[PDB]
Amino acid sequence: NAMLYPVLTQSRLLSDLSGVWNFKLDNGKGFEEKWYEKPLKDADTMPVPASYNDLKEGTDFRDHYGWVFYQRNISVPEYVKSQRIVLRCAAVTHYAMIYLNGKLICEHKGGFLPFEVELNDDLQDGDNLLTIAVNNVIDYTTLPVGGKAPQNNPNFDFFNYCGITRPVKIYTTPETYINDITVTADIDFTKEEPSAVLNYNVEIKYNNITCKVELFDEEGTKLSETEGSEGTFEISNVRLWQPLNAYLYKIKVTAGQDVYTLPYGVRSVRVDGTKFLINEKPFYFKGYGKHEDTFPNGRGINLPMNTKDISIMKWQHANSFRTSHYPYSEEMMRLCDEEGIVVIDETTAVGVNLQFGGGANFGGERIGTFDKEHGVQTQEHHKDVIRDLISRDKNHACVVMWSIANEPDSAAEGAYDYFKPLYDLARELDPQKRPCTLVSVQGTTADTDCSSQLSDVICLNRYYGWYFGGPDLEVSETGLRKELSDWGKLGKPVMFTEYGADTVSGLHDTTSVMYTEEYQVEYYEMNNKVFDEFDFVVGEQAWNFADFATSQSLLRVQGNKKGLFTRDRKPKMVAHYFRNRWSAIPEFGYK
Amino acid sequence: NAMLYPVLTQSRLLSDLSGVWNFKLDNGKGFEEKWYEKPLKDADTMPVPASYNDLKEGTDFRDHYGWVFYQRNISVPEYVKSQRIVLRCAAVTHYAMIYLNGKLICEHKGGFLPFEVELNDDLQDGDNLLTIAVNNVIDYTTLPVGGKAPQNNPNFDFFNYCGITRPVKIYTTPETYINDITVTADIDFTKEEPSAVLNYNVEIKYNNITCKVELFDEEGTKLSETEGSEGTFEISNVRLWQPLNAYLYKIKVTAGQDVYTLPYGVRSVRVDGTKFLINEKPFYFKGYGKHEDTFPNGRGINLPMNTKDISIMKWQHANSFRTSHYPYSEEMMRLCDEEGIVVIDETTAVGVNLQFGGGANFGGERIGTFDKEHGVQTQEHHKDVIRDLISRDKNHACVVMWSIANEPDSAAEGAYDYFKPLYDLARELDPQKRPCTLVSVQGTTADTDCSSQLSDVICLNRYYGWYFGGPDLEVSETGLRKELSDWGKLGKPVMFTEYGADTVSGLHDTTSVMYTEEYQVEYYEMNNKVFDEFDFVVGEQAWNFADFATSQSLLRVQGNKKGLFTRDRKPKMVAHYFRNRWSAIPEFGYK
Ligand SMILES: Cc1cc(Nc2ncc(Cl)c(N)n2)c(OC(C)C)cc1C1CCN([C@@H]2O[C@H](C(=O)O)[C@@H](O)[C@H](O)[C@H]2O)CC1
Ligand SMILES: Cc1cc(Nc2ncc(Cl)c(N)n2)c(OC(C)C)cc1C1CCN([C@@H]2O[C@H](C(=O)O)[C@@H](O)[C@H](O)[C@H]2O)CC1
Repeated sequence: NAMLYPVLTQSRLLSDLSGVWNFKLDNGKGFEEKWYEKPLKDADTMPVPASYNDLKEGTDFRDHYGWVFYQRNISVPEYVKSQRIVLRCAAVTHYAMIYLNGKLICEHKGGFLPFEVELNDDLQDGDNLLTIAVNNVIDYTTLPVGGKAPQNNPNFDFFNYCGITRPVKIYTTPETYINDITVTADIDFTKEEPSAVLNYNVEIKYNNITCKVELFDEEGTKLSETEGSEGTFEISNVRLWQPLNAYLYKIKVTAGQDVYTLPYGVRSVRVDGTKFLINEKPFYFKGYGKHEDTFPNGRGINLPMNTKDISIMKWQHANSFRTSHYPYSEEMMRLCDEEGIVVIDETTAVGVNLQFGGGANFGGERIGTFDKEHGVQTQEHHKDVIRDLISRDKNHACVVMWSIANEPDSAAEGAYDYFKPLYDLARELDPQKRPCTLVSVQGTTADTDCSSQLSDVICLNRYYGWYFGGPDLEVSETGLRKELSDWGKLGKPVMFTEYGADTVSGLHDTTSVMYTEEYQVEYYEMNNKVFDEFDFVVGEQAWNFADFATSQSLLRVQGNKKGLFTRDRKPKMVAHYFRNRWSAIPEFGYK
Repeated sequence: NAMLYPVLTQSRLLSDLSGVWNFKLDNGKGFEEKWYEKPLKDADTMPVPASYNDLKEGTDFRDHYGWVFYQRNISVPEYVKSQRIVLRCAAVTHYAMIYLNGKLICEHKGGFLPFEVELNDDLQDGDNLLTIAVNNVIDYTTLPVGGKAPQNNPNFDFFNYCGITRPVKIYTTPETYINDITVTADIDFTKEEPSAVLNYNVEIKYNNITCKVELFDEEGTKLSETEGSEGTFEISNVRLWQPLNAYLYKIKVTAGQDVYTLPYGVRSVRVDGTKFLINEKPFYFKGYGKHEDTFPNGRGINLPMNTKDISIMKWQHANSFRTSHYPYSEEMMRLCDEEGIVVIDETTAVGVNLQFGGGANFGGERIGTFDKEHGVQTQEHHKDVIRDLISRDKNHACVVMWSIANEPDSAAEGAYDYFKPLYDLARELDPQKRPCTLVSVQGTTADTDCSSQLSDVICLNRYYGWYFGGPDLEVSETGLRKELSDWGKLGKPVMFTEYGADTVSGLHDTTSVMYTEEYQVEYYEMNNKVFDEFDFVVGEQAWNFADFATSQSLLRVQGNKKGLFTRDRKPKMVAHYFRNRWSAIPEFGYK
């Protein structure tokens, strides 16, 4: 349930298992021949962390269907068995099965969230045979959703990168440990010098022991102390965490023979009318929808590209993005804390719409998305994911909002009844009672979108001037203004979380045509002109930040080319257009 | 002196320090204000491992001159202070100064080789302030060499990527530990089923204790045992490590309360006449000169790209490369062991030639390279580097040769006397008495090159058809045949370690011109035609494997575009040409 980011501490170690592991593709007979017990014969090499799909040649590898086997030797000195020994998987994509010496010791469904397992019982003095098996199959029971029509069929527009996506490490704790930590903030904005009070709450598991919780500022000075599993601080004249201007207090929580620190930023999130308020000021989202996508790591974690992406944002004068379409690495989340970037944390819930791909049929009847017997089997797991996500990222001052799903069939029979339990579960599990949304596919209207009722903020993905209307930007404008005007009638805040136009870097014309850099700039001029007409529009997020990989098809020119930047982060012409527009537009008070 | 690759073992831990550190650029007043004692004020973020030059925007960052400061908190639990606690720096570029709490505890000159420091004495229960400062200045006393004409002036054709290039980890050992391990092999090739005997030799530092050394095969079976600091095995019907067909025995060396394993491949390297023999067969080098260069890591380690590079080689039917122009990561070296790739391990000794850049002058007299007062001050350090390199990579069955320097002024007054001490030091420190070379700049002839005497193999970097003769490939051919014919008269083996032609991916013509993909293919046709005429040519290595970054100048179209592949590893047309040529050409017996 609870998952704190493993770091180095006086009481806990951190042994990164990253490196070149042994690796074999399953042929079917894999589990039969109990490969997890023996070391893999005729093996292959494969770095961890990383998606495996692009690190070898040939379609047989990129396009593989099913299971892969990672192996490796691990060994701990007996002098460390005094502590409890846990194996944390930052993320395995999609389904993981972890053996040790040949004995299944764990299982996890869910390809983008961490999960751990205790090792004490199964550790065997000497070198041990660690085998993690990974499965890439997606169907109507996975999140993201795999379609219908031996090969996967992603019901989503990005490539099915699989393998050990994020790092596999080992850490330890004294057998009575800190397990969760929760921290909230009530900020008093009436004062001339605003001050605030932090509510904490530590959870443990000989659980009776002293509970020290000290508070430092970013320089390192100590400022307060308190005792108890729950407690309080009264930071006066507090330094508010702000977008593009972060401040991180530190929180050293001593308890028994265990210490853990947690950066924390003080800020307030509140909707009010047509105004998305951060620290009781009216925000405007400037930014993009992103992917964890790079060459050749695939979806694998890339701490260098994370910092380079953030550099480019601060260069472009952006302030937000959205973890389309799955939670990002803990490391990227921590970085947004230090760097001051507003994030829209979003679940793996993409592809629950079921009209894509010309749809699937049953008895000559086209299935509806939320059909009880033939449609998405994903609410059980969709709920697990809301739980794991918020348990992980609850404390991140950068997360100002939750995205329950991306482009679900939210205007359909069965939709409201699928999402209500999920929103409720989100607004009840988030200690900071943060706004909740979902990203509405093209086609929905204010009248028909089950998001008009459940959502604190309306998030549209619209393509007026690309799929709908292009190349006639004038007509497309009238379309966008008409629909946008309608959404105004809800009185809620509206933002675009996705708009864009495929552009192959290099293609130009003085009089533009689709796919050229000139057309891409003109498309954003038209859209943005209309955005600026309506004071309830509180955010623009382009799709996408950068070119990224997709399953092949006629519509996809060697991937999705809707990026403002090429896949190696080099600016298309539109990147300068946006950088100039965002420069003349503030974080606060644009309305 | 001795540096074994830190791994996970029953007796030793491995705590990778990689992550986002604190980071500030020096302004001059850095050391004055003793920033290493306090935590950095107004800091910045920076992933480690990685060059910092490309991870922020603006020339002030990319082009910075001088010092940078990395900071970070480290903390060990007192229950681990029983063992000795060492901080290993895989590589800092160029000069590192390591503080702890404010007390200089280490220093290293040398930007591409590992170096460690014991922490027990300076560790202070609690969180500690680890500050590594890094310096990028190059001049006549550094390897590589920095030129003359506040900015660096690389006397080499690649970008001055600096910062913490390879990972910083922490490992431990029992206070009497294994420190080095050496292993050689005499192979008996007379038998029908060749067998061999391995000579080992362990070094330690209560040094009196038992010495167990067990031998396993790759599957994991144990095959032998022996006791003693020195000893022997008699692997019968042995499995010879071969190029593109690796086999790795494992060697578990128990000694006191310490275990360490070391993969090892059995093979023989021997020159004989005009024939470079691996396992007493006549090899032909197929491959390229490489860089540790990727976006945006710079020179920083990239285990995903390492595996992807090796995939591409096996796709192209290559078998070798050369660590131009500095030693690569230990991880890449280990990988070549498992993958079966022949490496030419090479020192940081590039830019000792001093005729580049129009040269530097003194009293109206142009300085010669090896002038005793005004020229290269680098033999002291050049010798350290030969030592560190061979102490690190001595056991790697993939290293079949040593490159002392790249394009030194080897036909000049003073040259022979500079290199003789260095070769000798190389042929005496390498337990396997492996061939030694240096890469000869254009201009040298057999008669004039001090490499004709010192070197077991002649390695030419020639550009007939690019800088010299291009665009007239016919004339250039006559030039190449004439010079090449000459080198034949030494009776030694000759190989080209560098040839190539800048090619901007995308530029084409039916009737080619320079910089097009068609010209690049034609240039290699001409060169290779002449190579194939001479049976003493035993290797072709293209320059370069992939496009890489350089200091700016008119001659460098957004970097060095001589790659067979673009900087993101995508094939230029020549890559298919080579893949087809190398397919019809074996590892052995091409002559
Ligand atoms: C092109 C299309 C059309 C329709 N409608 C429709 N199609 C064909 C015909 Cl003949 C017809 N009459 N109508 C449509 O809705 C129907 C099918 C339910 C959906 C969408 C795409 C699905 C994915 N998106 C979002 O934008 C990104 C991108 O496309 O680049 C994705 O990468 C990203 O995940 C995603 O967030 C945009 C629309
Ligand atoms: C172009 C040149 C010319 C001369 N000679 C000369 N220049 C101008 C004039 Cl007017 C003149 N009459 N003669 C020369 O030798 C003299 C200067 C000592 C050296 C070289 C380059 C130095 C670097 N190399 C190697 O190839 C790679 C690459 O160039 O791409 C590098 O990246 C790589 O490090 C390196 O291994 C090739 C030659």
